[PDB]
Amino acid sequence: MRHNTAKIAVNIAVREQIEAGVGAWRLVTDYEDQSPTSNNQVIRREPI
Amino acid sequence: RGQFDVVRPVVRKLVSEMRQNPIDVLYRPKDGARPDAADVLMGMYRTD
Repeated sequence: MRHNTAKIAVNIAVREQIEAGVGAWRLVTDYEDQSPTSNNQVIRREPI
Repeated sequence: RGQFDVVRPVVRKLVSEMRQNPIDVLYRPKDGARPDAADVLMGMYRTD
């Protein structure tokens, strides 16, 4: 979550919650070595 | 043709506030990495 896609997701969800009454985000699965983990598979928070 | 042109003191005021409070590169370290990697990257960012 070091990448901005996680922090942008919080800022989108709070705006739509007040404004439209709805909002959401996804958790996605991918292969990432730029963010190192055990066996280099990570999950990230992608906004809707 | 005459104009008050009231948009400008509002725009120019907010411009002054963001310049005196700048947002620039810093680097704080991530998990799984050395804590002194911050000044390594900034060392060559500040010079160029």
